Amino acid sequence: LEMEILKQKYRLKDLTFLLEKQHELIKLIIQKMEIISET
Amino acid sequence: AVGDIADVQKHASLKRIAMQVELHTSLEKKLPLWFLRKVDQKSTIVYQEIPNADKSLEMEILKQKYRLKDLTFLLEKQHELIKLIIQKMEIISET
Amino acid sequence: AVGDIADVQKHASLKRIAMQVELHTSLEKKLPLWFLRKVDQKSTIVYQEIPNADKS
Amino acid sequence: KKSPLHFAASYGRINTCQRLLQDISDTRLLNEGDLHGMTPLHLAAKNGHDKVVQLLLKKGALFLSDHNGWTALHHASMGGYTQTMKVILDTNLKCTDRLDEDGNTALHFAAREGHAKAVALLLSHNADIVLNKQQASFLHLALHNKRKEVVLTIIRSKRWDECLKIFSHNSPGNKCPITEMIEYLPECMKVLLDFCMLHSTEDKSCRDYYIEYNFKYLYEPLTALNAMVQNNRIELLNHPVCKEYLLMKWLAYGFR
Repeated sequence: LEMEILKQKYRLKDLTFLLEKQHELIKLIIQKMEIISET
Repeated sequence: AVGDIADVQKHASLKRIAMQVELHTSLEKKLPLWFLRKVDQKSTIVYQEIPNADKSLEMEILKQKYRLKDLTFLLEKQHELIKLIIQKMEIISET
Repeated sequence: AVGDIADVQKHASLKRIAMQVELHTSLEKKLPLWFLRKVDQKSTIVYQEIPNADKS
Repeated sequence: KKSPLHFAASYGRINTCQRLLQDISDTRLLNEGDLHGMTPLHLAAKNGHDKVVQLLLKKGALFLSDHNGWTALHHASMGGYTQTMKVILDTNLKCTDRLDEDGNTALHFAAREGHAKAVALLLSHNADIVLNKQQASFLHLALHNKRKEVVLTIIRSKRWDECLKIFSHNSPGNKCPITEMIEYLPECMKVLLDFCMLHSTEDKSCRDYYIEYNFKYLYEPLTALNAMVQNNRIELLNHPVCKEYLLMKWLAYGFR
């Protein structure tokens, strides 16, 4: 029943592949954002 | 008898190998340094051992955990960063 | 025999220490209060025990 | 009008806040609220805005108001913010502790969700320790949420090791629930007690005691140790430095 856990783990790496790209993408939000006003 | 013998065999291998290493360390220290290399090849030509069944699999989990803390280091900064989205946002119109 | 003895030794330590604590609590209650501290140092000068293998 | 200010200084839109708020109204509505009643001063603290809550305290005022009585600094001690909780508190130490509706104070919330630093700075500014309601102390409410980190930062420094306050019936205090409901916390508390005063060999080390309750009260006497056995935790009990010795010497008369 160790496998059960080995089943969870791959999923969680899929989750960080699906989170890091979001992080990238959000900095990419600010790099094209129109902050004026107000700074 | 059964309880303790079972307990020794549960992690038997270490008891044995710790026997040989202990013996060689307490032999190494007494014998004079000049009688070292030789004897020592520091290499060897190559031309019922130890059981698979004993294992530790808690570590597997200890491997997962660090990763998940890395994930919250990689999520909290995002949260910070998003409030920092709104603090420079141009909401007009419309409020 | 083996099944139950194995079962007792599986968490043996508690059975024992619970023996000594039980005994001291049921000794503490009967003996008169004035015969307390002394005897009690509330400190001690310092000048085959319990197994690692059992775990949760 | 005027509604936006509530929003803007909730999320901390600093320039819109400053240019809208300086008119000057004389802050009749500054000092306004809508259900659930709340003030900008609070909404700044809820979502963490040191900048705006500072500016708003430069203009100042009201400096407190409360619809479910929480005040702002509770909303600060809600999450683990710090700079806010620094400057807000530093403006006045008189307008800092409020016990209602059902008794709580900044320390009590701050030892829930909140991180440890908040608490470290509250002790660094002599926040109330003693006030108790309901029945159970902030430390109680901390451990019943099973938080390691705070109840580890508190014990090193400073103003109590493990404080007094107790009774009844629920929930019994105070160490024995430590041992029932977060084990190994003693371990750290424990090793902090003893000496090994002299270092390596030929050393005689004293062992002070927290354990004794100490009464009289003839109170489930020996008590805490017993509450270790029941229940259950034992890889504190086995801990060498203390318990083993206690029971050993105790076993001297016990022997007799």
